Amino acid sequence: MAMFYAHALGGYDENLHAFPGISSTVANDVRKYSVVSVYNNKYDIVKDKYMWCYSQVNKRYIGALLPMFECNEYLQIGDPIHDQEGNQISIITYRHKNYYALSGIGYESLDLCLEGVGIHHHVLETGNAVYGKVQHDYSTIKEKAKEMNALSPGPIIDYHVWIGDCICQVTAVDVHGKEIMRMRFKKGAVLPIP
Amino acid sequence: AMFYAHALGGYDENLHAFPGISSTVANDVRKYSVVSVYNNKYDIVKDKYMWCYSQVNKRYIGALLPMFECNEYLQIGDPIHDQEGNQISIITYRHKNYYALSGIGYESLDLCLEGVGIHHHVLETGNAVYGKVQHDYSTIKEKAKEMNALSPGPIIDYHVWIGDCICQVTAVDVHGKEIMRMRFKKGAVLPIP
Repeated sequence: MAMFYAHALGGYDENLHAFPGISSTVANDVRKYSVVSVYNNKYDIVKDKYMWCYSQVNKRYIGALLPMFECNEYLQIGDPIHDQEGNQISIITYRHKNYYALSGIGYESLDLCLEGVGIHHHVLETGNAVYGKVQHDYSTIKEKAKEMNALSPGPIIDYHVWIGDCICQVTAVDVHGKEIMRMRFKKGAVLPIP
Repeated sequence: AMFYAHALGGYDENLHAFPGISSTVANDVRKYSVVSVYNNKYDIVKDKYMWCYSQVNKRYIGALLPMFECNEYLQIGDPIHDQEGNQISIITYRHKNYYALSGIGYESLDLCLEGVGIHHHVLETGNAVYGKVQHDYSTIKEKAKEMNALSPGPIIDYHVWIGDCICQVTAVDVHGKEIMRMRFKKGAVLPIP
């Protein structure tokens, strides 16, 4: 039978499959579920909105956009999540108010070696723009970008994850704050609340 | 609305930039299901995309774009219209009879290329990736075990892996050790130059 261990309960195992918050003997594609069950309750997966979840274990960052389901009850880390036939497919990992992540093989992802670099997570305000390590309104960011355009790029020292209601982005900056890289994931999402 | 091809020397730093295009507008091309080129309508392909990129002035601009199928040969710079006759893009990249529709598309990667290279690969179906290589699953698993011992250095190269059900980008150090990976959960093809 498939086994699932929560990183938050010390369950990371380098020889198992790793997903945000989970080490598992199986690699389940959780994109295909529209409903899940936990204990005696069934819950619907939210359409078109996701949760950016991540764990950091052994100087390794594992982050991804995961499906989430709505549940007004409090569920605890490690509680088994089942499909409609009663097979276990995941465990409870992360929560945002009444939303719970379904961790496994999910949507867009970021994996990082954390040697020599940091990583930071931000809620991106709707209508804000991003440059490098900051968000602000479009006019302020436009002026910020002009100021930094002149700088010569140096090596990346930090990543910044920007989780917005209609787009998710990751930027990387050098020691002067110049933007060295940007990836865009065309999905809206929320971050977990610890 | 103006559209200029990077391949024809049309890059303009003060205009909107997309793979192969500088434009006075930023069109969201995800919304079109039909386009027209000259007097002919073509259907956008569902659930398969084209990774297109241009590199202009030490800046890399790459993205997954919608594409349409057209048996006739279309040339770079030819106008692409919507069904109401408004120009929305220009012909940029092609893969056999698939043509990219460039503008604001799907998942994207923008990079400063000073000090680093970037390389593009067709990911074979069923293959896995580590760092700068693809291979079958078991060989990649052994590759990762070997490389796991090396200490990570600074990123020197990015590798773009374009597959039939997934696209990935890795960043590697001088040994080929994998420093970073991003995954885009879409299938795609690369342009044929």
